[PDB]
Parts: sequence; C-alpha cells; structure tokens
Amino acid sequence: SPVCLLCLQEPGDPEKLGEFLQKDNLCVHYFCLILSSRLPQKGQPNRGLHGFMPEDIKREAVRASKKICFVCKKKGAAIRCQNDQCVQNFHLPCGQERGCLSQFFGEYKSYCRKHRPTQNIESCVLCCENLSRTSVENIQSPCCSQAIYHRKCIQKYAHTSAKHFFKCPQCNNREEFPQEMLRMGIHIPDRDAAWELEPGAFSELYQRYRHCDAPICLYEQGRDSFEDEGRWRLILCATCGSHGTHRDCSSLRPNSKKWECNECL
Amino acid sequence: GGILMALKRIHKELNDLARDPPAQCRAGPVGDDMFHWQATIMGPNDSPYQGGVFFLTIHFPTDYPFKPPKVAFTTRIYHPNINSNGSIKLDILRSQWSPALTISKVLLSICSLLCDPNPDDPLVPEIARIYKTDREKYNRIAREWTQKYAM
Ligand SMILES: [Zn+2]
Ligand SMILES: [Zn+2]
Ligand SMILES: [Zn+2]
Ligand SMILES: [Zn+2]
Ligand SMILES: [Zn+2]
Ligand SMILES: [Zn+2]
Ligand SMILES: [Zn+2]
Repeated sequence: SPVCLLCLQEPGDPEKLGEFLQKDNLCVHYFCLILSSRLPQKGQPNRGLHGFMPEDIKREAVRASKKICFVCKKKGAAIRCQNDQCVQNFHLPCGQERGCLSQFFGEYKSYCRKHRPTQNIESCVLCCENLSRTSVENIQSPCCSQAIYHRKCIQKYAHTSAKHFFKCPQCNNREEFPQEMLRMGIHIPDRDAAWELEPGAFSELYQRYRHCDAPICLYEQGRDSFEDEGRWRLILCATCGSHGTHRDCSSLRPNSKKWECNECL
Repeated sequence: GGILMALKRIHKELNDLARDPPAQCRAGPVGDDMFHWQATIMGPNDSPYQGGVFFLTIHFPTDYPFKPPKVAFTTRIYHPNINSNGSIKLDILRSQWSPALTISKVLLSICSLLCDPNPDDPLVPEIARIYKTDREKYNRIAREWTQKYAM
C-alpha cells in the first residue's frame, strides 16, 4: 500500500499527478512535490529527489499536517491558493476534483476554482472529436486563427513532445503559444521528446552499416565488431555503402582506397 | 480515451486517404490490425525511380498522433536518405512531427524526398557523395536498382 506523503493517496495516473517518485524511503508524486506551496528546492537534481532534499520534504509534510483540505475536509493539504484574497488549502488530486489550476512556471503558483486564471472565450484537431462543452476543459491559442483544443489533448501533446518541440500545431509558434499554455496550467517538461526517449529509438536508423559480409570472416569478435587501424578496421562499398567488411577478409591493402563490393561489380 | 482516440483518428485518416489519395500513393491497414499499415509508392515520373513499385510498412504508435508513425521501405532503393534497412531520414518523422500532421502528409513528404533528396544530411554518405559529384552516375545506378528491385 504505497502512498504519497503530500496528498496521501495511491500513485494513480502519471499523466495527472506526475511520476510517482520513491527513493530514500520516501514516496511522493512529482506534481505534488513541485507544486506544494512551501517546499524549498535546495539541491542538484542528482541530489535527493530532483533537487528536493528529504529533510525538507519531511518538514513540508509536517507543516501540511496542520492544514485542512477544503475539498475532502481531511488534514494534509500541501497546496494553498495563491490569490491574495483567499486562504483555501487543498490536496492536489482534490483540487483537480474541484477544478483547481496549477501553474508550472516561476513560483509554481496554484489557484482554487474561484480565483484561477481564465481566457476570454467544433472538433479538437488533435483527437478529432467534438470540443467539450465545459469551456474549462477546452483552451484557445493566442498565436493564430484563435484555435481551440481539448485541454487533455494539449496536455498529452506537451508531455510527449515536451518543451523543445512543443509548438502551435498550425503556425509552429514557439514563443507566445507555450507562454499562454503555461499560464493556464499546462505542464511542459524540460526533457527530450517522447519519440526520442523510446528504448532503442532511432537505433537501426542511421546505425551506419557495420558488418563484415565476406565468405569467411577472419576475426574472433566477428562480423559484428571492428577497430580503427590495421587489417581489422571496417571498409564499406564505394557506391551502396551497405555491404562491408574487415579489410583482410577481402585481403586488400591501403594502396587502392576504392572498395566496391561483389554486388556493385 | 488514449488508444480509442488513436483508433478514431487513424480511421479518420484512412477514410481521408481513400477519398483524396496523394499522388502515386495508396496505403491501408493490414488485415484487422489498424495500427499496422502497408503502402505503395509508384516511382515518380521524370525521376530515376519511374516505373518502379516501392513498398512501405507503417506502424502507428499507441500514442498517435502524439508520436510520429514509424515508416520504412521494404523495397531496396538507391537513395542518399534511405539505408539498406529501409529506414528513412525524414524530418517530419522525427523532429518536425506535429499531431496536426497526417499519414497522407507523411506520404507526400516521402514522395518529394524521392524527387528531391537531401545529400547534406545523408543517411548513406557514399550515395550522397555520388549524388553531389556525379549526378548522371547516380541516376544510372538508381535506374538499375529500380529495374532490379522494384520491377
Ligand atoms: Zn501526491
Ligand atoms: Zn483533500
Ligand atoms: Zn482561491
Ligand atoms: Zn481533443
Ligand atoms: Zn498558431
Ligand atoms: Zn571479417
Ligand atoms: Zn556495394
């Protein structure tokens, strides 16, 4: 039964509460960790849990013990509404249940329903289904054409493509569009894109052909391994570039320099 | 949602592809698996690939359209940006992917890549050197591989 120190609930959906970090005998949602209103980030992201020291996380838990979530009426509320005229405390999942908004820039301010940011305000192109009725689950873009998307679809786009490639789907805006997305509550991770972070992603792509296709290979490490000099280095065909070998397997010399394979002859 | 969303979008793209097919391309689901498609590109006219039939395999990710599809040739082709494994060095399949893009626009990009290679960011450096230095030899070898592997 693993649980989050700050919100006191199961790990749940990473898309909504972040990766469920557990390390050095502590367990916290990543969003709960960075969105808690008073938790100092005081380390290298190597050190501790992404720059948050366990001593400080524990003490934040202790403070939050003295706070009642206005949603579930139970103690442990680690997030406070950042409006000046509001004193409402809430758990992150409870705030999401009541439509609270969390910002992921600057001081990572969070707001309750009454005081959250707004925008003045068909089919979401990303998913190709009709826009949600509740205009808090939809979102415009200031960049161009005043395009409206599902909030969930834009968040999924931000997570997969991430900061470096997150842009207007139409005009490729990378300055005003993501700033407007940030101020309304879109997580934009500073990480490489998802299709780059796949296991073995773009591995057989490029992967310059490096394989010895001679009738017999003269080398122990085999057709699969090579070196930099000597008769054990790799040579590739002059035209196809996709058929190659250890130099001595064709028993050739540095005095010709132009290897064409069996096929390109 | 999620996988259901990808399924609905892939059906939409399949219907659009059927009604407004890109030039010299045709593509579709393999059997009852709609995350696996097979495509054919006819070698463009006035290119060394004219007369060939070039077969492509398409795999849609589970997070489509938020990840680009994986597209590969199954036909050997002599091209600076296509290696012996059929892998394609194409920006919209890696770094310029947008969820607004469609498989139909991927296929147009690949056809244009056949007409207009990018030897300055090559996937096969020898073929790029030949393309830049001796274009007629490039065209001759591309025609020879079209006849040998794509006809
Ligand atoms: Zn939590
Ligand atoms: Zn609560
Ligand atoms: Zn408030
Ligand atoms: Zn949508
Ligand atoms: Zn725009
Ligand atoms: Zn060898
Ligand atoms: Zn060769």
